[PDB]
Amino acid sequence: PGRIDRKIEFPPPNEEARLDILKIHSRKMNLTRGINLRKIAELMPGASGA
Amino acid sequence: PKNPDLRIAQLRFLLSLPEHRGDAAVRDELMAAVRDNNMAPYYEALCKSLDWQIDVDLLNKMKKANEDELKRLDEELEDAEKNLGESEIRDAMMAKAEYLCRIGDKEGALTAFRKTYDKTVALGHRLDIVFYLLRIGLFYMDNDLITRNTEKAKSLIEEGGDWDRRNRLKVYQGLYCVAIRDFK
Amino acid sequence: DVLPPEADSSIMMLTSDQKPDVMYADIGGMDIQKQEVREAVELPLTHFELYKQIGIDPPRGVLMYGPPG
Repeated sequence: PGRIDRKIEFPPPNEEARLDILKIHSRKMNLTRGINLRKIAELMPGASGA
Repeated sequence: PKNPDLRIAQLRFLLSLPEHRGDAAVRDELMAAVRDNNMAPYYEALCKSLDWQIDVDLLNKMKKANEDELKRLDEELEDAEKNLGESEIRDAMMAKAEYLCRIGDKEGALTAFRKTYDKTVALGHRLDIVFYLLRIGLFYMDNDLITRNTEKAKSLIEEGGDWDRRNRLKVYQGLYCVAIRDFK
Repeated sequence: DVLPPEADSSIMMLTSDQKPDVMYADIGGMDIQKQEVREAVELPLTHFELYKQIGIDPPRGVLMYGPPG
């Protein structure tokens, strides 16, 4: 216990966290208006951020 | 914020230039002028308005609330530097200077935006600051300041794709090239 | 003085009696990999502008592997 100062867990993302990973990576894509990214994020049941 | 800010500039046009149509326009703008802490942009509009003889307490209740948001910035700037984040003085009022951009004039905006331009190492806050400078430069028709930061905008989009910052940007020249008589 | 470029190894695949004359119809049953090597090699070679226009960063190099034969 004196060896490691703090351990940090990384969970798989949830529905609120799959949205903004989509939001950041859809920045560099040329999109079309009317997408509803919320419906896209719910199709993936928490795969990862990769 | 600067997001409902363009309808104000349309209603200033709706106030003055239709000469007979200057009654409901001076009411519904004053419906929004003496609320949401606006102080600076309507002194000469009040000169183009009627007397409105008692506006003194109408100003004093608002310049106090201007100072209230300004003094809690004055209470933020020492608690952010004691245990620092990413310069959280600036990082607080890099979102609260756009308030001061709406509330005060450009001078509180321009000395704080060029402050916080050098803070963020990524353009994802920088290029959103540049959209603020474009939008006030349309209100004050800063036709020589928009020529500077548009190139400084466009120089940021090439790294990354930034299509929500490119297709957003194309509307701004699209409104500027129709502001000037350049239809093609 | 400056020079035109030069190498010995290899030269440039002399283009007359150098193609190994195998066509796409010879390779039977490789539908994924025949399609997907197109998108990484010669489709960005010719249609370079769409990758620039959508902004999807075409791949620099490709590593193909597997069991022998």
